[PDB]
Amino acid sequence: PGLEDWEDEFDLENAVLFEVAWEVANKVGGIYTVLQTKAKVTGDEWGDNYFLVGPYTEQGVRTQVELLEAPTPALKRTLDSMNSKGCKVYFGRWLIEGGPLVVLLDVGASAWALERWKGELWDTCNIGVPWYDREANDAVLFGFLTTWFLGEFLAQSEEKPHVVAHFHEWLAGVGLCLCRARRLPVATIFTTHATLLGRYLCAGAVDFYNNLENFNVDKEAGERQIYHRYCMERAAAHCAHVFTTVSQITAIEAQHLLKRKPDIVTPNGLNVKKFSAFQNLHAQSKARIQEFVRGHFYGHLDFNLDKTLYFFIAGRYEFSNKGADVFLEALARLNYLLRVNGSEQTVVAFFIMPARTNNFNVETLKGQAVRKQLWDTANTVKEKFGRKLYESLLVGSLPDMNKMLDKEDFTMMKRAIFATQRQSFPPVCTHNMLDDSSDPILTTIRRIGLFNSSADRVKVIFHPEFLSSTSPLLPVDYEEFVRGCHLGVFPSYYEPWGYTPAECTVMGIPSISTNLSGFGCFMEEHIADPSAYGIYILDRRFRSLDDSCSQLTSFLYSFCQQSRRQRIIQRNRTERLSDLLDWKYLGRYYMSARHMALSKAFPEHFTYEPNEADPRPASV
Amino acid sequence: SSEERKERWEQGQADYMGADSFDNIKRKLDTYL
Ligand SMILES: O=P(O)(O)OC[C@@H]1O[C@@H](O)[C@H](O)[C@H](O)[C@H]1O
Repeated sequence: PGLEDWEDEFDLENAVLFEVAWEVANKVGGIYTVLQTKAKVTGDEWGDNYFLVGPYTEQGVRTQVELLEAPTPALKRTLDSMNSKGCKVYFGRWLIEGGPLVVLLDVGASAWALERWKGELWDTCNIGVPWYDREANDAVLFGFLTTWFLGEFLAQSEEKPHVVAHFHEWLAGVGLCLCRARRLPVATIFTTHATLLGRYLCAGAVDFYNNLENFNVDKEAGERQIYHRYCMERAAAHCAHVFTTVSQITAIEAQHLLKRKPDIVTPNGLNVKKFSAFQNLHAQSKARIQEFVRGHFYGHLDFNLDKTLYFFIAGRYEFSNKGADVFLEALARLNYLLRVNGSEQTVVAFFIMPARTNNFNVETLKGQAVRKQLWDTANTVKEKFGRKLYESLLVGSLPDMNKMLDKEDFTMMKRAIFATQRQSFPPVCTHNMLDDSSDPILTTIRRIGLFNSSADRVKVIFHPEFLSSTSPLLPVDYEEFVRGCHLGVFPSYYEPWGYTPAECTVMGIPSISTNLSGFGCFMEEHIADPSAYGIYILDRRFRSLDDSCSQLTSFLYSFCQQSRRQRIIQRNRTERLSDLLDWKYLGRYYMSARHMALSKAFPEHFTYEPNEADPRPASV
Repeated sequence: SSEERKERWEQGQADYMGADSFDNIKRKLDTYL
């Protein structure tokens, strides 16, 4: 389909690009995966002219960085001068899929120059940094060393090439500000993945999404003592040849907060080849989740397991940001509706959110051991029955069915039966809370009244611990378990881009998101009639909370009323949707951003035609 | 004025209604572009 070499035929000649980011070869956040995935295609387009600028960490260099010698004499002399001037910079490869060249800068080896660098920064842009941040000083040092390295590289080259600088986050924006300050012949691109004040204002302040035009950012930066971070972020955003954002919602957020409309939007992608390794895997995962729910619900298995649906929500433990309260309230409403209608369907909800636990509870382990004992007894009895039937059937005689069970088989069956006796109800959580009184999820469940009762048609399972293949009760990784679920509900409120819903959708599981996330807006914009492809968008921007909850309840009820053939068709449609989120297509927006940057920086040599051409209308 | 404003910068008391507002940084920065 649409490859990188479609329509951007451009004279690249002697051009070098720097992918400056604070997290390269240092796993801190989530856009680490974005850089790791984009590196392969970007380097394939760029050949050997792709560099990454980032801080040095002993752990990172020990685990995934292989030190090497730089291939050009210019890098040799720049590194020699850089080490001989009182700093400490190393060179090597990044041990990832693409294997790009990396320069690592040790911010701890330049503490002597912070006093003069702060003064120069203030004399250049009137930016001050308080002494107690311990993070902004690191950003300032990283920017100073980055701009000094760029200046030395351009100055010491016999022939000056076209250098492109690309920064990603406000810990690196000081470098962009300084390189623009010193009038270096460089093309600067600034891309933001999350507004700094967005996270601060969403928590505490109410109706942050209904008051964008009524926010005078200066004060809100003032009272929180994050004024200087916003100052450098906004300054770096302003003095950029090309300004870029990751999603539309963040685009409006930056426009109303950073006071600059982003020129191009660049969604985050991923490599679909590794995830693709498609119904056998889902069937196996569903069967083993059936095994798990049989283990947990021993002694209360009064509902058909062929008409049960599995819902799940995952991510970091943010009750409000992920909208778990909305999901719980809508689950209660759906339980009420199903109980009224007298339906045979059952909904089992999973909640994978980290919490502060110590160990498992006795009930879950007891149930799992009981299930294992029942399975073993059934296997032993069925093996004996099969052997007896085979031997009695070779002699051409009908099996006398009343004599295939003897004393010890009855003893084992009886032991199993008394093992499956229980008077209480299955627990709603599989661990022991250390803050059970202050837990919001459990408090909400208690308020809405879901205790896995016999009459309840909706079951709630809370699994705080990270999902691992070595777990005593769920020995499975995140990917395989997600593959088997029926639907993924993410009623998020504030999220610049949804990594988890993207992973769910690329997997081929129908998902529910909001118009309030980058993924939701991307899907809504790039396809028509999204409901047919297994994606349901919750309108949260132009609606109240009760409206958002009723709509989500209606979506869930509509999903629960679908027949098996309808579910199969919807699942096939969502299967044939993974290629929209791969870097093979999403990498073109970054390339267009680069072309804009070169056109702005060197209009004499480069000229760009503003082509914004780039699709899935319908299937029924 | 200059030195005392610089001090208020490191100790972090910014008069963001007036001289320490981002507008001054804007009019200083816009000359370089
Ligand atoms: O016979 P083909 O045209 O090669 O198609 C065979 C395809 O191989 C793999 O891609 C998957 O197993 C597909 O589910 C299957 O349809």
